[PDB]
Amino acid sequence: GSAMGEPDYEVDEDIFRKKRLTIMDLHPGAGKTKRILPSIVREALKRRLRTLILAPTRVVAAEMEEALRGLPIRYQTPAVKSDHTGREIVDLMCHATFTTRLLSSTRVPNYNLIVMDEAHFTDPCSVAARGYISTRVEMGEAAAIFMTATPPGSIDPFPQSNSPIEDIEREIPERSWNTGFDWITDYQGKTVWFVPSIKAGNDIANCLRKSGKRVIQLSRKTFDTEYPKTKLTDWDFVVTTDISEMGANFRAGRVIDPRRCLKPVILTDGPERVILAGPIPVTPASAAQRRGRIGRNPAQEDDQYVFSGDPLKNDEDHAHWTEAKMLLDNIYTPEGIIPTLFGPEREKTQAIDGEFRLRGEQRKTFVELMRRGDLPVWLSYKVASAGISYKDREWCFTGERNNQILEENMEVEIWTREGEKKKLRPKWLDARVYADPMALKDFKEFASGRK
RNA sequence: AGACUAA
Ligand SMILES: Nc1ncnc2c1ncn2[C@@H]1O[C@H](COP(=O)(O)OP(=O)(O)O)[C@@H](O)[C@H]1O
Ligand code: VO4
Ligand SMILES: [Mn+2]
Repeated sequence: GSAMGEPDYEVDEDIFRKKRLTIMDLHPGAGKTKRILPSIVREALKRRLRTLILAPTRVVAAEMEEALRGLPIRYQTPAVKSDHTGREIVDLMCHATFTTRLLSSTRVPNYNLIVMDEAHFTDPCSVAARGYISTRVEMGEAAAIFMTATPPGSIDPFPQSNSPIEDIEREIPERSWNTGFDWITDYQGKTVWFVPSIKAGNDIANCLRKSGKRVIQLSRKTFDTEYPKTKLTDWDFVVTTDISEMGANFRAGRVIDPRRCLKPVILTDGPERVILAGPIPVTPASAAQRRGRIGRNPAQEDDQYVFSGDPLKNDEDHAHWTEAKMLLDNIYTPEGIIPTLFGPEREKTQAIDGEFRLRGEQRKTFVELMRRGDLPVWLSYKVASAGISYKDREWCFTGERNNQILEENMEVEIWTREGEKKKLRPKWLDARVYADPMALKDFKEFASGRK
């Protein structure tokens, strides 16, 4: 037993059994990361199990570190700076870090136990990592624990919370506003506002600042500096991307959730390409997770969740399902077996097994294009599978006329490393490298030979 | 778009 806050002294023997995969689907705020996880880690340490803990984002990693503080854990994330003795048997890293490791030259430790927090995360690297882990368990090589308040098949956006939540539907602004949304700024407590993009976040945060509001912006780009400010400091608004969707303990009073996102989609209407579709409704799991950032405190009884619109359950056209298979078809167990996807996530797209398997140098290029090139999975796969090497940028210029990239209505031109001026006209189109202007600048650098 | 940055 335990009291609130402290880890249970009793841990089920059942969960460490090779061949066992445990899904702990407790409601948000139940204590999965900060009470249950420490109990498992302590017990795995006593059993001398080679253990891996996986967080979706640096936010969840930072929450884990607070709960696991004092235990011999090797943190493999820039969210946590720590003395690594080298003799730790517990590793902690992000989901995508682990998939990256699985795809790279270096060998992953043969973990006896794997704990994945937020095991519903639909990031393609996360789905791929789940495929590998469930294959290790089936092979009797590991035991695994998948922790998630919203496991695959979840459709309720309003699950159980520690404290009552007032759910309110109102219109929520997507951009700056000058009038009409007084309810946003008249509110007394602390607000977490989810935004579909960093750009949209900048706009909104700007707008609240000129209303005398103390605003912390949170994203991949501002995490290191801004996250501790949400902990140790007092603030009015956190304007945040999905970096904060899971795990975060903001101690806030209100969530604002427009329930919108931009989604990458692979088109098959003609030549295959990726577009950024939307804004479209988030999935019920995301709406549930975002709402779950409040009503976490039993002593604080009038938390608010202000939302707009219904969520959308169907995400079969999202690129991540295909991209997860592209990654997984190129990961191998030490026995030589290619993993299959985690059970519940099979047949999300109708993809022939092993149809994304790349040969030799092609697999190395694929990885290079993602890790060094910063290119999406799909584009990286298209380039790699065509037999192009990482440094060969000719594909960026040899597409059909319809592939010409435009910026401010002008045909984008590239000056190459050799001083050639070429029109940017890639053989494969992925809107993720050209839609946002900063993404396009990066892709111009890539096409130039400067990455 | 968002997330990841390890060995
Ligand atoms: N640093 C902290 N100080 C005080 N209370 C906290 C802190 N972090 C989390 N809590 C509380 O402890 C409970 C468990 O949190 P957590 O383990 O993150 O839940 P879960 O991961 O299952 O959503 C939550 O209700 C939260 O309000
Ligand atoms: O189950 V949670 O750590 O996303 O509140
Ligand atoms: Mn958690």
